[PDB]
Amino acid sequence: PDREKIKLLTQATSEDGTSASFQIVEEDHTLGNALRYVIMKNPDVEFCGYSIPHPSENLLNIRIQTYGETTAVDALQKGLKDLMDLCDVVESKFTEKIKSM
Amino acid sequence: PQNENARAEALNLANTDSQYLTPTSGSPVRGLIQDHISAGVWLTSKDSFFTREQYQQYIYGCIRPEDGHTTRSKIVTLPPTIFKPYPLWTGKQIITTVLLNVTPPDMPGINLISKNKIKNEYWGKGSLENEVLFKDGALLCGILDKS
Amino acid sequence: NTLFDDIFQVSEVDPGRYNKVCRIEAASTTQDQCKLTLDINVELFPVAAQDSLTVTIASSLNATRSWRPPQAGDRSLADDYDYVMYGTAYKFEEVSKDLIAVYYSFGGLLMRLEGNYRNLNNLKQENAYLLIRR
Amino acid sequence: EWNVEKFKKDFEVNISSLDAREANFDLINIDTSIANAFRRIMISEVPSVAAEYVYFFNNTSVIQDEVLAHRIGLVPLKVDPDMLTWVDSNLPDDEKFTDENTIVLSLNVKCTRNPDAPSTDPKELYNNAHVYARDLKFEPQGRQSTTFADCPVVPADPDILLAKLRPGQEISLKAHCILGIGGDHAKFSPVSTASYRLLPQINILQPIKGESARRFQKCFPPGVIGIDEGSDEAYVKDARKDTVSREVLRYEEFADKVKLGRVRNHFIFNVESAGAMTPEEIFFKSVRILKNKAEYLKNCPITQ
Amino acid sequence: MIVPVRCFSCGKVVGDKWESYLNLLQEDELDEGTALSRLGLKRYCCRRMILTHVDLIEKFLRYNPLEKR
Ligand SMILES: [Zn+2]
Repeated sequence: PDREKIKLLTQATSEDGTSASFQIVEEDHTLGNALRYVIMKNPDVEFCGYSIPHPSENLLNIRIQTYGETTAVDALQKGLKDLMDLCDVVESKFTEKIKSM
Repeated sequence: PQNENARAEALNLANTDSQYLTPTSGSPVRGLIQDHISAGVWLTSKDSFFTREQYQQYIYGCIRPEDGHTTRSKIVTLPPTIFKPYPLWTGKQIITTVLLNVTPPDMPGINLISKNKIKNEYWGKGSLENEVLFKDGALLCGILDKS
Repeated sequence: NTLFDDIFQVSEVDPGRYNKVCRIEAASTTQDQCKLTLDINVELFPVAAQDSLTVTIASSLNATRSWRPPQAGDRSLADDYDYVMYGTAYKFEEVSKDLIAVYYSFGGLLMRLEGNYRNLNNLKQENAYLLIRR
Repeated sequence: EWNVEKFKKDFEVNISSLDAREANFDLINIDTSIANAFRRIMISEVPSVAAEYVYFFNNTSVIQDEVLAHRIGLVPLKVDPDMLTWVDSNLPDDEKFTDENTIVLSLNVKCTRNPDAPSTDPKELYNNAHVYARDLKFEPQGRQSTTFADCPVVPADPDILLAKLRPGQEISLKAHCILGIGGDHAKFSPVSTASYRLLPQINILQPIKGESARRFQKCFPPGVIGIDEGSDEAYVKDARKDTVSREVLRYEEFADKVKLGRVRNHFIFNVESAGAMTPEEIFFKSVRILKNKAEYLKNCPITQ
Repeated sequence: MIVPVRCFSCGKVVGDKWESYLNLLQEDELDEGTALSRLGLKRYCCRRMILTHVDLIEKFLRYNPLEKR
């Protein structure tokens, strides 16, 4: 499993353990804005946003601050799990309307 | 420079920091120049409102705790200026939040009564938008110019 | 609990080169010397000339840590009024004998209430809710 | 409250025109972030095939080798991908190019003179004077020269002019066509223009009936404003046909009697293909790329 | 020099429409605008591509160091 793709910035991660900043390589607005939108729908997520440190460096930062009973890692895992299901809905509706034509 | 004594000199004497005020008149030679001045007149305008999503984005967009921009190790945020019907933040509140996260927590907020380059007449009837007011590190009146 | 409550008659609604905000000039229907100057977001809560507004100043809503978005089953003082604003008192001015005028700021949206009896209840508090009905 | 099933209830698709090259479809009740994502992928992610390594043996033409090589790369080839595997850059040239990774196109043209009565036409005065894209002969090699039997490699547009010659001049080259993406070079673009336009909204505040209705009708394109009668108000027949010229707002009689906005949820997509894939295939692959991007992050270890 | 392959702005193939454009101006005797429309050039970026093309290659070719006179 490649470890360079997703990294937890411990210098900003809460001792334990709702707030934490994640750094993703080879990513930008494409996943960034889509992922923070889905993470923000979570009733446990207090604060969420994405930030690109600089255009020349291939980095994507996503901050997830939650309320209790859920870690930031869980909120990110839920965000990715929901985006996958969201895409399945888009792919299913598009196939159906192609046939409906 | 190829030695530590020459390094120390270029980092503490000839550096670029300790140079905000020229020794000629003791006036500033550092500040934002064009887009930033035009951006500020629009962002700090009364008409400029922002949703929770928009507001928090503008905060993290310029303040990154990982790059050591914060003084509280957690981005503190002010409550909205409009609660009902929709939660909305004013443009001036972003300026208050930026100071709240970059100034030390141990020290109290800044208190300043300044003026603007833009006269009140331009902002309509009975506006006080020329008077720049900072009370306990909070922009409560006036836009921010080149001034 | 509440600090001020009165019904005001609107005499002016001025945009002043603003597309969403308006400076409201009002007078109390009960007290003669009472006057109001308030900025409201006309986009959400529209105010017309010759209107009856029930303007109310409260300390809180019946120790809080921070504001949270509404979640099913939450009761507040705001549920009784239409338009609610949160702001701070920054200036206390005295106009001649017995009359006192307070200055409030709801994040740039300024308010200037003129009265006399409210000197005790209305105090410079970093937390003051403004609620309006009708 | 937003659910993925609640999105399925409101989300609609409307196909206005679906040609072999361009498709005009609508995406109703979807977010800007999703509509913009598909448009970005249908112009960057979508890859294709085309020359990459032009090996010259002779070029006595006026057109420099670099220029002629660049022109061949720009010529789109009617080659379906998936038939080719991706080339690996680390191993050397003898191992790099295979029958599965590379397609070879040869160009061998020699110009001569012809006897004709003389302004005189170049096709009459000289032989093989104009070099076209159709002159790029497909040469199948290796393990598979039967896979491209019912699929010959021919340029999408054959009449493309590649070079102009005079007797004595000659062009001899071997071009190596490989698989690449549009982000690397434009010579890999699959679709011409993939863009969306928001549905124009015309909020009529006043009835504005009478002769002013006929004046209001001329401010918008012909098939936009429809008038019932002299009265019965002035309605919007097809707000989709509007060009959004704001012509109605530059008139004192209408400047306050009408508002011009949009339907933030409604998107009018227009997708034209370069010729390799159908416009539907390009949109479908765009949705499949966004899903795969979210899927790859789902089954991935969150390091540190 | 010669007609460019694809429109600089969007990327619509323009190289196959040069000789056809002159035929629409000569034989068909049409105006500049209508000729471009029949070729399938509606965007002003694709319109100027062929309309504004000089074709100096025909001037350049008249110098041939490989054929006498
Ligand atoms: Zn073009």
